[PDB]
Amino acid sequence: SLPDLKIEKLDEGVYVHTSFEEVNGWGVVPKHGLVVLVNAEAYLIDTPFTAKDTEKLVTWFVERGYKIKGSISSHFHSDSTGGIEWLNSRSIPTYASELTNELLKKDGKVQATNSFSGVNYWLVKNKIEVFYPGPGHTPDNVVVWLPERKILFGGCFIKPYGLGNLGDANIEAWPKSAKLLKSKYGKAKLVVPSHSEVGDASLLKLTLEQAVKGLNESKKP
Ligand SMILES: [Zn+2]
Ligand SMILES: [Zn+2]
Repeated sequence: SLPDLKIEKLDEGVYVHTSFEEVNGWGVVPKHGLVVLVNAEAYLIDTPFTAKDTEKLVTWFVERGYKIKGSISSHFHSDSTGGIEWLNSRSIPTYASELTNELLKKDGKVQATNSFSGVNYWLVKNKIEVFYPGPGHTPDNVVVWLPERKILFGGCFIKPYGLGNLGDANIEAWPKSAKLLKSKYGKAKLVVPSHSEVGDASLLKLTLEQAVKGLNESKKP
């Protein structure tokens, strides 16, 4: 019996949703995403794991008078995408990069209904930006930047104390990608990782340090 979905205000117009999965060897691990409010419209930044929690999340906001306009998933793993099918069934627009949609299909999963490509993509002009730093945690990982509040949702790319699951990682590229991200978002006020506490821009430096070490470990026997 997993802990309940949490929904907590992070800043004006920005909520963190936390859902939970059992990870063998690690206990119950939180997954953080966002909900971003633009006027009367809400956007899910990552879905919870399940259709059920995705519904709870949508219903919490719709009951309060917001209209769910879209979700964007930061990478293909289930902790970002598990609710896509349910959203698609409710005709709620779902977004992922072209590469994320490829890796969803390869993994045997339901795709987002809308895709995009390129280093920079506006989900909502001047409000919600998607940036591709390069491969790291996965080949497709993107981050989401909220310019007005200087909030960066780093997803499973931001890994200040350890890299986590390396199964789908590109460890050769992660340090370059992390250097690029650090160079680009140094004025972030809040940096939101998937699997640890909210911090500030220092999480970009710590992620780079972890990526560098990870690549070194990979070259041992
Ligand atoms: Zn992942
Ligand atoms: Zn993850």
